[PDB]
Order: sequence, then C-alpha cells, then structure tokens
Amino acid sequence: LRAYNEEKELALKQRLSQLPPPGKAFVTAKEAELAELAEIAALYKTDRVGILDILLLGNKHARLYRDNTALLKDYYYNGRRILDKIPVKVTWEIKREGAEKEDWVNQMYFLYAPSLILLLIVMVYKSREDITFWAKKELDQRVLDKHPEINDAPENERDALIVERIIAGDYDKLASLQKKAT
Amino acid sequence: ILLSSLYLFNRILAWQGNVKHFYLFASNLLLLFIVVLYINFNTFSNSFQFNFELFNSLNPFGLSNSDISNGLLFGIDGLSLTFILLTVLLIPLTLLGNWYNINFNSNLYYTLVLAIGLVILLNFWALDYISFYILFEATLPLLFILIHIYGSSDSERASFYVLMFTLSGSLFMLLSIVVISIVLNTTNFINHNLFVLSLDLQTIIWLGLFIAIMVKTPLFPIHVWLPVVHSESPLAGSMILAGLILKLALYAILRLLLPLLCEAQILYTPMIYIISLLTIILTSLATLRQIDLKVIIAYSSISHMGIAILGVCSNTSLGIYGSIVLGVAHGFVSPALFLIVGGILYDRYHIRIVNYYKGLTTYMPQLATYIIILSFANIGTPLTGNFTGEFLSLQGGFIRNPIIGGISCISVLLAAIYQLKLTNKLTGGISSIYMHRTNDVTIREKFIMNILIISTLIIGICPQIMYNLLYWTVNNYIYII
Amino acid sequence: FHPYNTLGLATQSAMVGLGAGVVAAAARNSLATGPRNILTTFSKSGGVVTIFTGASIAYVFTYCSAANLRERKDGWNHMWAGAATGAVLGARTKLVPAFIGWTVLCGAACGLFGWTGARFNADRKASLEQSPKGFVQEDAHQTFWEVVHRRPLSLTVEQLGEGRGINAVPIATATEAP
Amino acid sequence: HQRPELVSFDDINYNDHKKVREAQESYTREQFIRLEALKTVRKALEKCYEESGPNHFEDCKNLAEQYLDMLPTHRLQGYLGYQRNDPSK
Amino acid sequence: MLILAIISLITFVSMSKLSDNRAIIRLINIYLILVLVLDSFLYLLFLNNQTYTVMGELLIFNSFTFYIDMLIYFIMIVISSLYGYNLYNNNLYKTLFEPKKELIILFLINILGALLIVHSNDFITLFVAIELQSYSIYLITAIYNSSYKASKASMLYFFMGGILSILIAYSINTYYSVLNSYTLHSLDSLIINTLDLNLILIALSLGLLFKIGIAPLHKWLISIYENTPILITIYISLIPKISILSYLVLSNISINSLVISILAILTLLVGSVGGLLQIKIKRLLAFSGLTNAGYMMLLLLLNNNEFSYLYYITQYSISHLAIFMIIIFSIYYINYINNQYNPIIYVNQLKGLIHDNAYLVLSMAIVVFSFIGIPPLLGFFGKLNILMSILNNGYYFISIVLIVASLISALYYLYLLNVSIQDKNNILINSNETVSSVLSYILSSLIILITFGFIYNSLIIDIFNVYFN
Amino acid sequence: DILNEEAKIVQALNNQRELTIKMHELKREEKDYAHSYSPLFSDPVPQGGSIGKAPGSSRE
Ligand SMILES: CCCCCCCCCCC(CCCCCCCCCC)(CO[C@H]1O[C@@H](CO)[C@H](O[C@@H]2O[C@@H](CO)[C@H](O)[C@@H](O)[C@@H]2O)[C@@H](O)[C@@H]1O)CO[C@H]1O[C@@H](CO)[C@H](O[C@@H]2O[C@@H](CO)[C@H](O)[C@@H](O)[C@@H]2O)[C@@H](O)[C@H]1O
Ligand SMILES: CCCCC/C=C/C/C=C\CCCCCCCC(=O)O[C@H](COC(=O)CCCCCCCCCCCCCCC)COP(=O)([O-])OCC[N+](C)(C)C
Ligand SMILES: CCCCCCCCCCCCCCCCCC(=O)OC[C@H](COP(=O)(O)OCCN)OC(=O)CCCCCCCCCCCCCCCCC
Repeated sequence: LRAYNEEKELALKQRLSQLPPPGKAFVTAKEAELAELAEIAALYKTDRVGILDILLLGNKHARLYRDNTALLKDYYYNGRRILDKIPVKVTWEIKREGAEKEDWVNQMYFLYAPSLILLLIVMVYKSREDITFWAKKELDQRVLDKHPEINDAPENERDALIVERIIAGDYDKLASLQKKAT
Repeated sequence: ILLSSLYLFNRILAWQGNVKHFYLFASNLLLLFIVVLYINFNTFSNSFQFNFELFNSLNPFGLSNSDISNGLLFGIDGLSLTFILLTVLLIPLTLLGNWYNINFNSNLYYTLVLAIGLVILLNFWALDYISFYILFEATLPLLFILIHIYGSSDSERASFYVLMFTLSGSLFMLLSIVVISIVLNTTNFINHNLFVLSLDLQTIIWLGLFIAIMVKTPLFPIHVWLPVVHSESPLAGSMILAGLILKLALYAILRLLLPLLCEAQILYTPMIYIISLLTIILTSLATLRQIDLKVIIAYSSISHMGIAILGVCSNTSLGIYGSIVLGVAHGFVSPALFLIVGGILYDRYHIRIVNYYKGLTTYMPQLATYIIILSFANIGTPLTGNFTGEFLSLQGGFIRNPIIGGISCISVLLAAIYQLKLTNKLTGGISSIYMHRTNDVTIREKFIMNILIISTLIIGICPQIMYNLLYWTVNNYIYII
Repeated sequence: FHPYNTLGLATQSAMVGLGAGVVAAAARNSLATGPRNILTTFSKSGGVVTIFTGASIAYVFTYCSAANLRERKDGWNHMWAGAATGAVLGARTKLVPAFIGWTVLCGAACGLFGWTGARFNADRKASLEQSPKGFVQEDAHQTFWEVVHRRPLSLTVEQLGEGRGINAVPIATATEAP
Repeated sequence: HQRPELVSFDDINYNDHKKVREAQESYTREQFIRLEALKTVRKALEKCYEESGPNHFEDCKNLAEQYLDMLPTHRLQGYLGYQRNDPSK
Repeated sequence: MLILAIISLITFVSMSKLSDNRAIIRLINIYLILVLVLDSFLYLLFLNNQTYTVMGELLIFNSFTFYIDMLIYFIMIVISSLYGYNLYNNNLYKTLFEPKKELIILFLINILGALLIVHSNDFITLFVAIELQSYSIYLITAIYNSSYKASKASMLYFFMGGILSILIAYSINTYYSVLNSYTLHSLDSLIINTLDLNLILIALSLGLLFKIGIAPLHKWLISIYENTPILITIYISLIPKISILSYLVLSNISINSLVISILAILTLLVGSVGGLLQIKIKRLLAFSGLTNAGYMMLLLLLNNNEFSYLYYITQYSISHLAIFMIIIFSIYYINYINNQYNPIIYVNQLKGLIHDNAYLVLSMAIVVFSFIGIPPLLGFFGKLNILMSILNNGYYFISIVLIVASLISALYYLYLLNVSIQDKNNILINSNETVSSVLSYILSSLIILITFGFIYNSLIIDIFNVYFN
Repeated sequence: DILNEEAKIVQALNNQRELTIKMHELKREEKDYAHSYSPLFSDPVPQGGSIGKAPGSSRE
C-alpha cells in the first residue's frame, strides 16, 4: 500500500489557511463556509497515505502531513462536538446512527480480545493435566501392579475392587522416603 | 529486528505524532507472547523454565552461555507465571483508560505508563535478590514523575509520598539483602531454601524484609501514604498501583522470605497476625468517615491486602492458594472501581467530594449497574474470585490461629459496610442539584469494565482453573515436620 | 553478670557532665555577639551546664539501675536510659505532649543504639569478617555466621517449641502402621 | 502416564540440584497420593451413608472412624520441614 | 607528562597574548587526552597487585594509585573543556566565561600536587605535596580578583588551610619524635600493638580530613564554595577531596577508630540535615558533597576497602561533573542573571526548565536519582558496595545512620527536580544560537555512563580481581 | 530437560560462589616483600650513611 501525494498536500495546507482556527471555526452557532469546513474536515477520515511511504520517504513530507492531519482532526472533532453533525455526506449530516469507529477498536477487538479468549481456552485445557488426576491414576496403577488378578475381573467389578484395595492398605510411599526417621 | 523495529517506531512517530497506538500494539503483542509461553510451559515440574542471564562478564550485552554466573538471573515458575498473566492483561487496559483525557504532553505520559508496566513485568521474572531489588526500586522515579506532572491538585505531596515511603522500606530490605549477600555469597532464588542460617541471624534478616513488606503492602500502621498517592494519581497510575504494585509485596513474601527464613517465620507469625488483624479492622473502620471517593476505594485495598497477608502467612496450602487468588481477583476488581471513580465520574465532573454525588441512576442507569456489580464483587459476593480468595485466606488463618482468624471473619461485615454505604448514596435518591447531566458510560469505559468483570466472574465460578499453575506452589512453602 | 556500682558510676557521671557543661558554657561565651564579660558566661549560658549535668545523671544512673535490677546487659537498659534522658531534655519544653515525645523517641533511638551493640565503631572479633563462616564441617555446632544444609530436628524442637506443625517425629513415620 | 523415580532427601548430596529437585517433587507427589487415598475413603463413606440411611451408624462405622483418623495425617505438609531438618540427630 | 606540560605552558603562556587563552587551553586539553590513550597500557605493570617503590622509597606506585591518576586526568580533561570551549558565542557568555591568563598553569600545578599526595610513601613527600596543592588552590580561589566574594574566600582558605597544614606538620613531627622515622611502612602489627600511635595517627587523619571539610569544621569550606565563580567551584570542591581521601584510604591509619566513627556519624547528620533549608544551588551541592564525604569517611574504618572506595569515588566524580554541567547549561534559560561570576544562584531560578529544554531536565533527573541511589544507576551500586563493606565489619549502628542520612538528603536532591518540572508562564519558542557541540557531547557521555555503566559491573569486578588481588 | 538446564544454571551459580570465596581468601593472604614493596631492591635491611662507617656498627 502506497498512497502519499506531496502535490495534494502542499495545496491542502493553503486550503486550510483560509479557515479560522478550529477553536473559533464554528462559534457562530455562512452555510457555504460551513460546507467547506464539512469537506475539509471530511478529509480526516479519507486516509491519505499507507505504509510504503511512511517507511520510505523523508521527514519534511512527514512533518507537513502531520501538521495537516493535526488541523484536520481539530476541525472534524470540533464540528462534530458543536454542531452534533458528522462531517460527511459533503455538508454536515446528522446521521450519527452507525459509521462511527474509534481508533482503538480494531486493536482491542481483533488482537486483545482474541488473545484473552485464547488464554481462557488454554487454561481450561491445561487444567486437565492437574496433579489430582495424575495421583488418582498413580494410586490405581500402584494397586493394579500389586494385585494384578483384579485385572481378570470384569470392568464393572474392577473399580469397586480397586477402591476396596485402596481402603484396606496404605499404598503411599511417604514413610519410605523418610529413611532417617527409623 | 531491534534495528528494524526501532525504525518502525521512529517513522510512526514522525508521521502520526502520537505514540499511543504503537504502545497499545506493543502491549497487545506482549500479552499474546505471554500466552504463547503459557502454551509451552510444563506444569508437571517445579523447576524454573524460560531462564536467561543478563550482563554476564563474558557477554555483557547478550545472553550468558558461560560456566560462571555473575550476571542477573531471570526465569519463571507457575507462581510467577500467574502474576505475569495478570500484568499483561492489565497493561493495555491502563493505556486504554486514558485514551482521551491526556492532551498536553501525552507522548511522555504514555511512555511513563508503559515503562512502569514493563518494569513490573520484568520484576516478576527476576530470579535473585539483586535483580528483584533493582526492578523493585526502578518504578519509584517513574511514578514520581508521572504523579508530579499529571496528577490532580495535591500531586506534589503525593509524588513525594510515593517516593519517600517506598524508599524508606526498601532501604531496610536492602540491609537484609546485603546481609544475605555477604553471609552466603549467593543471592539466587533457585537454591536458597538449601541454606539454613542460624536462628538468630534468621531472626535479624527477617526484620528488614518485613519492614519493606509492611510499607509496600501496606500494613498498619505505616499505610497512610496509600490513600494520598491513590487519590492524587492520574488514572493509569492508580490502576497500576492498586492492581499490580501492591501484589509485588505478596509475591515478595512467597519468593524472598518464606523459603529462606522458615524457622524465623514460624517464630514471627503471631506478630504478623497481630499486624494483619489491626490492618483489617482499623482501616475498615477508618474508611467509614472518608469524604473522597478515590480515598474510599484506596482504603478498601488495604483491608483486602490484610486478608491476603493472613492467608499467605498461615502455613497451609489453602491459605496460600487463597492469598494468590485474592491477589488476582483484587487486581481485576480494584482497577475497575478506580476506573469508575477517577476515570468516569472525575472526567465528567472533575471533583471527588462525596457530598456532590447523589442519585446517578436517573440519567446514567448503566453506570449505576456497573457500580452495583463492582461493589458486590468488592465485598466478596460468592461466584466472584474475591469471595474465593477471602474464604480460603480466612480458612488458613483460622487453622493457623483459631481466635485470630475467627475475629478476622468480621471483615465480611466491615467491608460490606463501607462499600455499600458509598454505593447506596451514589445510586439512590434524587439526581444531585450540584451537577448537570452528562453522558452515560462510553463504549471504551464499558469495554474496560466488561473485561475486568468477566475475569473476576470466570475465576469466581471455577477457581480450580488456576490450579494447574499453582499446585506445586501451595506445597513449596509450608513448614511442617 | 556482676553488678554495676550505681552510686559511684553516677557520681563520676555528675563530675563529667559538670565539666562538659562548663566547657560548653565557655565556648558559648566566646562565640556570641554583643557585650560579654567573664561572669555573663553562666548568665547567658542558656542553662547549658544544667543540660549536660542532668543528662549525664539521668542516663548513667538509670542505665546502671536497670542493668542491676534485671541482672542483664543488653539494649533494653540503654532504652531505659534514653527514656530518662529524653524525659530530662523534654522537661525544658514545659509541655506534656513534647515531654512524652522526647521520652519515647529518645528511648527508642537509644534502644536501637543498645541493640546494635551500644558502640559507634565495631566489635571486631564478633564481626563476620573475623568469624567462622561458610558451610560447617562434619557434625559441628552451627555458630552465628555459619550455614548448614540440614539442622538437627532436636534443635528445631527446642527453639520453636512443639506445636502448630513442629513435632519431634515426622508425621508419616509416626503414623506408619506396624 | 508418567512415573518418575522416587528420591529421598536422606540419600542425596544437596549439591546436585537435579537430585534435590527430584527429592522435593517426590515428597510432594507422595503427599498427593495420600490425599487421593483419603478422598477414596471419604467417597466410599458418602456412598455408604446414602445407601444406609437410619442404620448408617452401624453399617459405616469403620469408614467414619477411618476417615476421621486419616483427616489429620493425610493432608499436604510440604517438603521444607524434612529437607531442612535431619530427624536422626 | 604533567611536569613537561607545566614547563612548556609557563613558557608558551609567557609569550602569548590574552586572546590566545582559550586556544592554549584547547591545546593542553588534547595533550591530556593523548597521554590518557597512549600511556594507558602501563596498567600492565600492576598485574597481580605488584607494588613498586620509586624515587628512593619516596613514592609508591600500585594499581590503586594508577587508577586514581587516570581518574584525575579524566576530571582535568572535562573541567578544562569548560574553559576552552564557549557555551554560546554571544557577548554575555564572553563576559560570563573567560579564562584567566595563568589559570591553566595553576590547574596543572594543583593536579601535580594531588597526584603527589596520592603516591606519597614518605611524610616529607606528603607534606611537600600537601603544601603544593594547598598553595595552588588558594591561588585558584583568588585569580578572579575583580570579585569581592572570591578575594574574601581566598583569604579565608589561606588561613584555615594554614592552620590545618600546621596540624598535619605537628602530627608528622610527633610521629618522628616517637619512632625516628618518616614512613608509615615502618609500622608493623607488632609496633602498633607495642606503642600507642592512635593519638598521633588520628591527629594526622583529622588534619587531612578537616582540609576537605568534614563536620564540625564544614561551614568555612561551604562558604568558599558558595563565594567562588562557578567554574572554579567545580574544580576546587572535587580534586582536593579525591587526593586526600585516596591517600587516607591507601594508608589505613584509622582502622576501627572510635573518633573517626563519631565524626563520620556527625558528618552524615550535618550534611543531610543542613542541606534542607538551603536555597542557593551551590550551597545545596556543597552539603551534598559533605554527605558523600561522610559516606567515604566510613571506608577509613576497615581494611580491604579498595573496590568500594574506587567505585564510589568514580561514580561520585562523574555525578558531580554532570550536575555542575547541567546547572551551567541551564543559565541560558533563566530570566535573571545575578552577577558575572555566579550567573545562577537560587534553585528557584530553574523553575519550569522542562518547558525550555526537556532533555536537560531528563539529564537532571538521572543525576538526581543517582545521588539518591536508585538502581540501576551508578549511585545505587556505590552505596551497595559501601554497605557490604561496613556490614562485613560489624558497623551496624553506622549502617542505620547511613540509611537515615540517605533518606534525609533525598529531600534536597528532589528539590532541584521538583522546581525544574513545574510550570512557567513564558516558555521558549525558538532561538538561533545552539549550545556548543563539544560540551553537550561531554555532558551526554557523562549521563550515559551514569545510566548504563551497571552493564559492565561483573566485567569490572573480574578485572579488579586480577589487578588488586 | 528442564531439570538438566536448571541444574546446569545452579552449578554455574555455585561456581561463582566458590570463586568469590576464593578471591576473598586470596586477597587476605600476606604477600612477599618483593611483591608488596620492592621487587628489585628486595632486602629490607638498611645500610645507613657511608661517610664515617665505624667497624662494629653492623648488627644482625
Ligand atoms: C532491621 C533492624 C536492624 C536493627 C537490628 C540489628 C541488631 C543487631 C544485633 C545482633 C548482633 C549483631 C548481628 C549482626 C547481623 C547482621 C546485622 C543486621 C543489619 C544491622 C543494621 C549484636 O549483638 C549485640 O546485642 C547487644 C544487646 O542488645 C549487646 O549489647 C551490649 O551487651 C553487653 C556486651 O557484653 C554490654 O553490657 C553493652 O556493650 C551492651 O549492652 C551487644 O554486645 C551484642 O554484640 C549479634 O551478633 C553476635 O551474636 C553472637 C551471639 O548471638 C555471636 O557469637 C556467638 O557466640 C555464642 C553465643 O554468644 C554462640 O553459641 C555462637 O553460635 C555464636 O558464634 C557473635 O559472633 C555475633 O555475631
Ligand atoms: C584506549 C585507552 C582508553 C583508556 C582511557 C581510560 C580513561 C578513564 C576515564 C574515566 C574513568 C571512567 C571509569 C573507568 C572504567 C574502569 C575500568 C576498570 O576496569 O577499572 C579497573 C578497576 O576497577 C575498579 O577498581 C572499580 C572501577 C569503578 C568503575 C565505576 C564506573 C563503572 C561504569 C563504567 C562503565 C564502562 C564504560 C564503557 C563504555 C563502553 C582497573 O582496570 P586497569 O587498572 O587494569 O586498567 C584498564 C586498562 N586500560 C588502562 C587500558 C583501560
Ligand atoms: C532500568 C531498569 C533496570 C533494567 C535492568 C534489566 C534490563 C533488562 C532489559 C530488558 C531485556 C530483558 C528481556 C529480553 C531478554 C530475553 C531474551 C531471550 O531470548 O530470553 C532467553 C530465553 C531463553 O532463550 P534461549 O536460551 O536462547 O533458547 C531459545 C530457544 N528457542 O528465552 C525466553 O525464555 C523468553 C524470555 C521472555 C522474557 C519476558 C520479558 C518480558 C519483558 C521484555 C521487555 C522488558 C522491557 C523492560 C523495559 C523497562 C526496563 C526494566
């Protein structure tokens, strides 16, 4: 994506130059000047350059475009704040319903929020490898290794028999590890 | 990469002029990267995993591949991963909560906020006493500048408090760390439970560590700086200070104190319980007579920290799990309450006195609903992580000492009192005469609040979802023969 | 512990405080502006001689008295001595809050001084640099600066006491069946 | 399903960190197995009570007594007590 | 190299016109730099801590003295740049900063005296070097003789330094009367046990230490610092302190001294508390110097002090140079020039400096936080090394007093930054004249050292282990 | 692998501890007169003035 134009920019500056400062540019509330304010402010949401030129070009063009965008943003937002009208459609239409994206939405909804969803999914499935399940299986395997005949028993009897063996006998190894306590 | 990414930063700054979109993007990438690390984190192992060393003599500007370790060590276990996740969840929200209300010199403001976040995140990676202490102190000048330049009317006194109190406690911690350094000639957290100092020297080292803990938590009676600092700070400062920085003290108890000074800790536990019970009761009662919204919210954090302390010093697995869960849930809910009082109401009316506010429900029903939800979350309504943390902390405290934990059970009531006294006046009655009608909560404010509420609800319904990172931790630090 | 002779030591303190106050009065007389004669040195002393004498008496007498009564020597005696000294110095304010503040805060500062060893330089023989350090040998008793990998469980039971998890025998060994 | 080899604090040299880590993990895992045994006893007790009703006092006496016996001894206790103390001395 | 420079400079300056002054200084500046980079390799002589007695045992050369000599050369380079290079090219700055004809010679002779103090192995060498440095410093204080304050300061310096020189001479002669010797090398453990030298050696220590202004004899030197021209103050408050402290560190004649312990405590308390009500920048910096002198005084109580002393003195010298340079740079942005010798006097004149030059205030913040001791700035590691040293040797009460003094002095350090980041009503829009490239680069190099030097900490310790063990 | 890496790091840390204790001890060992004072003229015994050198003034 490349979208810059120095030719357009150096003239946009003068098209700004005729206008009053954006602080005082709407304090009348004629309609012709307000219409030009509408068009020039509408330029704020018409994106003027992409990546291939911010990366490649030089800082004089950058400083000029930066300045232009500063005054455009001031005009757009001041008209929107005083008149209650969006500066599109091009003379200051009222149609506020929709078509209003803030500059944080894309990041927070397509990077931050999916990241949080992925974190929740990862926690849910990471909780499956929890020590409580490992120790359940390990107790069962110790019992099955000491008393293999309950393997021969059918499925539905088997679990009751493992439970019986667990209840009767102390299959942990904690005291074994405590060698020096005699 | 670093060269290319610096060029990217420079060009973005040249053309846009506001650094904040780049900072939001960098922090979101950091959160995604931490989630990828969690994906590749082995849970069936109590050993530190993503290790690296900085400023080794053989490679001062690189990573150390040497047989002698003389740089600063970094790495993570499950405990540190928990707090790292909390940190990277919170940082982008602290950027987004000041998106529109910072207008003069905003690039510096966002730089300070992001730097403070990154320093805390690195602090949770530190694997030795010196690296921990360095990242512990490095936040103080950044906070001083941030509060002094972008705080409210009393922000000079506040910046001086946030610097001086924390330096005061940190220097006694520094005495303790120096003593450990010269007595053991080692400073790392990987093997420090293998060194058993004499009980007397243990008793002495504990005092410095605990003075620092007392100022940073804070605990009674050295808490009085926190309401001032919270009240005068800009919103991102308050969110970081209540959600992250106070958790560093709980983490310090687990990481720096319990593994090394076990016997002295046993000896000192009743004194800790005295201090924590005083914190809970006295600060809860002192909250009842406050007239500043942000001060009231700030006072709430101190009592919850007291409950967490009681849990973490209980010498039980349930108490330590409850302390960590309480820390995380507080990190969700307290930044939301600070967002309400110092971000939404304060940006509309520029005042914090309680007498001016009454009956907001009429024009702002959505904000009133958020207030009600966050209030009942803050006082530990079940199905909220706050309830799980408080309940488990009180269980551990009661086992450790039945009388002291039993008396600690009054915090349920006391917190209910101060919080619901505030919300009753905020939502009910006729709309106030002193203020004009403003907009109800915006899409950005609702987004932040929704993130925090969903997080606290998810860990409130199923607290077990943290256990896969913490089940070694709930056994690593208890001292039973 | 054999007792301090409180009376004689305190009399010595009286003499030294009087001398030091006299010296301070002479210096005060020489450093000041305005007319000054040889007798005005005590007239315009500011009571400095009394400051010195009273502090000397209070500190030395109280320290010796507390040491003899407790039959100990440690920082607590200096805490009491500093409390009494602060009482004397805060009496000059003639206000009860200030008198109390001097009492407790001087007592605390002097207790801190006594706890560190009651010296301004170092006790060189006891210091870490002049002491056995590092890991102890085979079965030696651990000394103040030495480190071990395992302490004896009997020592832990003696020092912490039995209860709340500290036991003479590990639990699993004791609850093993046969 | 993993079954790491069990290692005791009493045998190893505290300077091989691999052995010390294995001993700590062994101690913790054995405690979790003990917790599993206690949970098994408790679950059997609940089943016995729910199927016995008014005569649970008779039919579940052994299970009730055994659960109450194992409650104080089959909880998590950590490893620091045993690694930092030598029971022989 | 130094002696040669002094001889050549006397001749050249004698044949030169007053307009050549700055040019001459520039020449000497580059000469010093060359000596630092071509003669550096001589460090190899001291591998494995080999010590050399030189000049019939009048002088001692080891790794410690070689390092101190390099540091003094670096300091002289930095300070002479401030006279050889104009900050701005306007008329006011010509009036503010013009080097005197003989100033460079006085600086080089004073540096010679300092380096001879550092290397002194015999007491006759020590006394000749001390008088060389003292006489030079009096003349440096006086050479701006249109100033009433500077001439009065020079008289006060002459008389107080003369009394202290007499105390030092009397100490040396009592030592001779007891031992029939003029060298500390004749002291052995057996001699120290057998004889009471404590009164003699402490008298010598106090004579040396009052010359750099420890408490309770601090006010006279602080007055001299306040009342000299600022570019003189940068030199005279640093070089003597380094030379005297380095000699006392290397001599180790006051180990576990009770008197030095009490005076160090008093110096820390006086330096921290007495800086609190100061409103003049140079008085504030003088009390800061007093507190840091107390920190270094603590190292005279113990053996094996070399690493912590060298680290502390290096980072302190860097920070002192940086803060004076920042104050000098801020002169361009102030509303009111108080006089031609001290263009800026009051801390309040820095108010709102951030709106005129933001990165100057960033440099100030870094330096101030280093003085306070925030990691990972160099000041933190200096204080950490000192604490390790004193706690290894049992100085517990003094360690607590050190912590308290650090906290107290943080208040007056933060005063500078506090006023500097407030708002001012009329802020700078543009200006055609830029400050000098050379001096700005030097200041930035100092700031970068303070900020990132910690990266080399373990490498530095490795080298220290082979040159000082 | 996690255990092996952690053990290697702990070994390097113990190596650094051993080196620190070794340098501490070596720095406190007393050096020879040649290494500490004078490596060429290495005899500490003085000769004094040579003018009126008196037979019998030399004493070991
Ligand atoms: C965060 C708050 C900071 C404030 C708290 C600091 C308080 C420091 C106090 C503790 C400590 C320094 C420890 C320093 C450790 C690091 C320092 C920590 C940072 C310092 C900032 C000072 O202990 C002092 O306590 C005072 C009493 O209060 C005494 O006062 C005086 O009492 C009277 C004189 O006889 C006079 O009448 C009067 O002169 C005072 O009345 C002092 O003499 C005494 O030295 C203890 O050190 C010492 O402990 C002893 C036995 O423990 C060690 O030797 C042991 O010998 C056997 C038994 O002896 C053991 O069998 C053996 O195993 C072990 O070898 C020593 O080798 C040494 O190490
Ligand atoms: C090409 C010639 C250039 C040499 C010119 C040197 C000028 C010195 C000027 C100013 C002093 C600044 C500090 C000197 C550095 C100490 C070196 C050393 O390691 O100090 C050690 C002794 O450590 C100590 O006691 C402690 C020193 C405390 C330093 C505290 C500041 C640390 C921050 C500095 C960061 C380094 C910046 C590097 C930038 C990439 C002596 O080393 P050494 O005596 O064997 O001599 C080195 C070989 N040399 C002659 C060729 C250079
Ligand atoms: C001024 C305050 C004091 C400053 C002192 C400390 C300054 C530190 C400067 C920040 C730099 C630290 C972060 C970068 C280091 C990590 C680089 C790395 O590669 O980590 C190595 C580790 C293992 O990698 P390896 O052994 O090579 O094997 C790879 C197999 N594929 O690979 C990993 O496991 C990944 C490790 C991820 C660590 C997360 C780091 C999060 C924060 C990163 C930026 C923090 C910036 C903070 C800036 C404020 C200053 C504190």
